Amino acid sequence: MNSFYSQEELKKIGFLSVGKNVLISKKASIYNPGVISIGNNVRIDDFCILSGKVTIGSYSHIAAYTALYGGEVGIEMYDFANISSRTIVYAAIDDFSGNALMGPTIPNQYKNVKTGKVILKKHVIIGAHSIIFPNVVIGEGVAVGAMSMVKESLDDWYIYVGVPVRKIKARKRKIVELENEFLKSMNS
Amino acid sequence: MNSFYSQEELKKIGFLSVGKNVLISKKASIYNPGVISIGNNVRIDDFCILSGKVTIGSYSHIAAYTALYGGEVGIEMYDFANISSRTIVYAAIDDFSGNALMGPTIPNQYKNVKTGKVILKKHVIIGAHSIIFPNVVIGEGVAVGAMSMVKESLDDWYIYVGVPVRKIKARKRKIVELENEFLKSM
Amino acid sequence: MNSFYSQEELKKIGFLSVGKNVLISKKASIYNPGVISIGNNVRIDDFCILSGKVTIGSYSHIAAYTALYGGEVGIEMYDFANISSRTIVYAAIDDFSGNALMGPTIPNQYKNVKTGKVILKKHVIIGAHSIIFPNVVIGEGVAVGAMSMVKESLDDWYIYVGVPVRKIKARKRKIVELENEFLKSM
Ligand SMILES: C[C@H](O)CC(=O)SCCNC(=O)CCNC(=O)[C@H](O)C(C)(C)COP(=O)(O)OP(=O)(O)OC[C@H]1O[C@@H](n2cnc3c(N)ncnc32)[C@H](O)[C@@H]1OP(=O)(O)O
Ligand SMILES: C[C@H](O)CC(=O)SCCNC(=O)CCNC(=O)[C@H](O)C(C)(C)COP(=O)(O)OP(=O)(O)OC[C@H]1O[C@@H](n2cnc3c(N)ncnc32)[C@H](O)[C@@H]1OP(=O)(O)O
Ligand SMILES: C[C@H](O)CC(=O)SCCNC(=O)CCNC(=O)[C@H](O)C(C)(C)COP(=O)(O)OP(=O)(O)OC[C@H]1O[C@@H](n2cnc3c(N)ncnc32)[C@H](O)[C@@H]1OP(=O)(O)O
Ligand SMILES: Cc1cn([C@H]2C[C@H](O)[C@@H](COP(=O)(O)OP(=O)(O)O)O2)c(=O)[nH]c1=O
Ligand SMILES: Cc1cn([C@H]2C[C@H](O)[C@@H](COP(=O)(O)OP(=O)(O)O)O2)c(=O)[nH]c1=O
Ligand SMILES: Cc1cn([C@H]2C[C@H](O)[C@@H](COP(=O)(O)OP(=O)(O)O)O2)c(=O)[nH]c1=O
Ligand SMILES: [Cl-]
Repeated sequence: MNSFYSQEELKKIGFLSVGKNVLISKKASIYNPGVISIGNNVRIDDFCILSGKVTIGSYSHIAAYTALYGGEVGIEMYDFANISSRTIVYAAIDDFSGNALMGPTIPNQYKNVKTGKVILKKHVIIGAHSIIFPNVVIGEGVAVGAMSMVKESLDDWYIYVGVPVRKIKARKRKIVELENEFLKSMNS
Repeated sequence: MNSFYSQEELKKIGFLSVGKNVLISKKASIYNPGVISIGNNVRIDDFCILSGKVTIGSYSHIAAYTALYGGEVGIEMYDFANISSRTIVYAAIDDFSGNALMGPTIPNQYKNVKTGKVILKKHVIIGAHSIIFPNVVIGEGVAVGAMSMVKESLDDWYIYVGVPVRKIKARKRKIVELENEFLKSM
Repeated sequence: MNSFYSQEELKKIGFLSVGKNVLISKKASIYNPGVISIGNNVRIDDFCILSGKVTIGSYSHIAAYTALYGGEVGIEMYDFANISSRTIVYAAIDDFSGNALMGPTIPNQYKNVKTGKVILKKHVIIGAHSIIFPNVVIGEGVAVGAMSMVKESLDDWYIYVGVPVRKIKARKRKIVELENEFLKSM
């Protein structure tokens, strides 16, 4: 079986924009579709939450249980980015230091929210069960491993692991040759 | 949108007690609501599970995917405590040692269940993707970092991290002033 | 309350095979039930996903949020195996090296998918918030701790923790006696 919205159901959601061959589980939660833009060949699985400003490009899988909280500043994924199961991307988070009250039950003047656009560049893969914090640019071709925590931007074409992550090895660039091949074969 | 019960449907759930401005997701699961008590100004998000004896105070967010397994002994949160997404708090867990059988498919006499009330004191924050095991007090103003695991009671006003957690620095107590200031305004 | 199908409805899913005393949440997702078999005395909780080929024996709990992505090669659990909440078992994953494109939006010829059957032998327990990767045999009686990642087969009767896992101590085998004692009683 599958849990995906039909094309009929999709156009009734009211995305700021949505492309072709978009498969979106009826069991995901989509909050504020008015600020959510999605390209072509995108699949979003059961129990995902997309909230606030989120922009997804094309050829991207958001695997089950993944939450994207784009808030006002937004989360943006470029083409060929993918996010494995049970990841959270936060574009805003509370201050844990004890210098501020916390969370949605408390008015803003008492909090100290850190917020900043989160960008996943082309070919980024986030491994399962990871967390990405606000104001983070995940550079082009970065892979982060399973159970990763990323609090700061990550330099392009490396593999990172750990809590918080550290750089462990280069990511190979062959995938860019494969991208160009795949795309060329779609044009001719 | 929003996925929350109206005041009207909340009253119909049959909670032991429920305050005002309580926003519970329709995509949460609530089992045994008659032993669940929720104070005022509480938000419980999609895909949470509250099961068995659970008591939440006021000014508390239980973020999405979080499971509170209160059992008979209970989990209690005090005011201004908050739990980030994908946390589990267990009040009962099976013995992993190899000395017992395990889980809800096996009769009690064969299992060796560790159980004890769990309490999150005032101003506790539990970071995302964390697990709290039974019979523990998360002390007043403690912050536990993301992806951490707690098996013992935690001393007040520290920040802890890791699996299992260790203490890394004091929690600032400015939030106490902020609490007083806020409530006054109220 | 509880969320399970009645045995009446269980029959209308179309599992390859499904035993008695099987409690499957209505809030779990089951994909390709035709290649799923389940034994007796099994409980699968809310927000689980069972996808592709998955064979579960008897006296097993698959706790809330757990996903079992069996693909074509399959995941198999033997009797008395249990999986705690928020675990993922993968029978197929993409190559992260940069030598291949990845995931379901891309044709197979550009990918380099690692696939291989995952087997949890009798008495295996997997701790919460864990990840098991393809082509892994988790040996009889193995316990894996919470928040652990397993990429290789694990030796029988040991306890493993960490990311990726390391062996820490032997598992006690009193359970083998308990199983014998319990089966008699029936
Ligand atoms: C979205 C699309 O649909 C795709 C999918 O969903 S695929 C399904 C999801 N898949 C995953 O999440 C896979 C994640 N894979 C990993 O984490 C892999 O371990 C990895 C690619 C990051 C590294 O693997 P590999 O390159 O084989 O490196 P390996 O030799 O195993 O480990 C190198 C070092 O990192 C450590 N390490 C590896 N993975 C780690 C992790 N996730 N966290 C912490 N440490 C890790 C090892 O301990 C080792 O340290 P040492 O050098 O100090 O001994
Ligand atoms: C519920 C309400 O709605 C609120 C929300 O939901 S907010 C969204 C959820 N937010 C979160 O989960 C944030 C969690 N934050 C963290 O884990 C932060 O890292 C932290 C607050 C624990 C510590 O941050 P900070 O004080 O800036 O410490 P930092 O300098 O990064 O690290 C100190 C040490 O801890 C380590 N560390 C930090 N966080 C860690 C973690 N989560 N696990 C393990 N180690 C950690 C660092 O490696 C460093 O170790 P070293 O001194 O040995 O090098
Ligand atoms: C499905 C059925 O319904 C059953 C259930 O759902 S039960 C609910 C879910 N329960 C769980 O997930 C429980 C998981 N339990 C654990 O992870 C336990 O820590 C454990 C059983 C693996 C080990 O506990 P114990 O044997 O008491 O060992 P302990 O002394 O605490 O730790 C030994 C070493 O391992 C480390 N360690 C323990 N657990 C760890 C873990 N999960 N990850 C990494 N390190 C761990 C300790 O730091 C210590 O390290 P050191 O030797 O370097 O100091
Ligand atoms: C994980 C998942 C699968 N499915 C469906 C559609 C998928 O084609 C099918 C099996 O998917 P999956 O287990 O993701 O395997 P693959 O995509 O590698 O074949 O089940 C859903 O509808 N929603 C989900 O969240
Ligand atoms: C995450 C989440 C949001 N929502 C709704 C109510 C929220 O006001 C809105 C967005 O919430 P959220 O994404 O948490 O951001 P914020 O806390 O800044 O509002 O969508 C739910 O109903 N359930 C949920 O689980
Ligand atoms: C966790 C969970 C519980 N329940 C219901 C049925 C269970 O008998 C009841 C209590 O479950 P739980 O809180 O897991 O504890 P126990 O081991 O005592 O069963 O809640 C569900 O229906 N689905 C779920 O996912
Ligand atoms: Cl989850």
